[PDB]
Amino acid sequence: ELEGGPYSPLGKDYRKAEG
Amino acid sequence: YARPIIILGPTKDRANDDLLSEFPDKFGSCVPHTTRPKREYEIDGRDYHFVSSREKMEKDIQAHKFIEAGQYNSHLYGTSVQSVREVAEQGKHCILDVSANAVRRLQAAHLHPIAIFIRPRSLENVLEINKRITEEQARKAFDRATKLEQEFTECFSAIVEGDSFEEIYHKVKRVIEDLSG
Repeated sequence: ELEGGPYSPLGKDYRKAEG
Repeated sequence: YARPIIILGPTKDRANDDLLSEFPDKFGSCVPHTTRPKREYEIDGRDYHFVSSREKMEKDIQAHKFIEAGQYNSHLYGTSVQSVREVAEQGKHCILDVSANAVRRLQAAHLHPIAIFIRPRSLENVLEINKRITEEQARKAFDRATKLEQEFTECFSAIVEGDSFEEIYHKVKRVIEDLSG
């Protein structure tokens, strides 16, 4: 339930979350 | 003291990157919070502020300590008013990728964000301004932009448009300095 990026609350893990 | 920045609409990610790459002294990002376990070489207060209790987080949440927060991989993540605050206190514009929701929550903290909306003129116009995507990616982006505007128009500090990203980027920079004072 989160789609975000480096400057999101996802921080470092934004990338892993794009799969 | 420096007002945080929330850029919304198509190409906001490139805008976000370029401002950082071009004016690193004037712009930066805050440290987010997470419940999930500190990894091997990871650092508390650099990579994240790690919170041990999934409840302590939820306690901090409803207390309004976070401008946005949410769930990933059955762990929690959030951007604290505080982490943002320390960026701003430093004389740096804090680059935010957040829902327009966070803007209200941000205003409420007497943090006065500059919320800029990049407005696509049409579908074609999205394709002029972002040359790395397909028609179909562009349709989706043009639609996200229409809801966004339909919903949050009044939360905007400014609305920018252009026939190229160059032109948009220029307006974005203009707006920021102008509203910075």
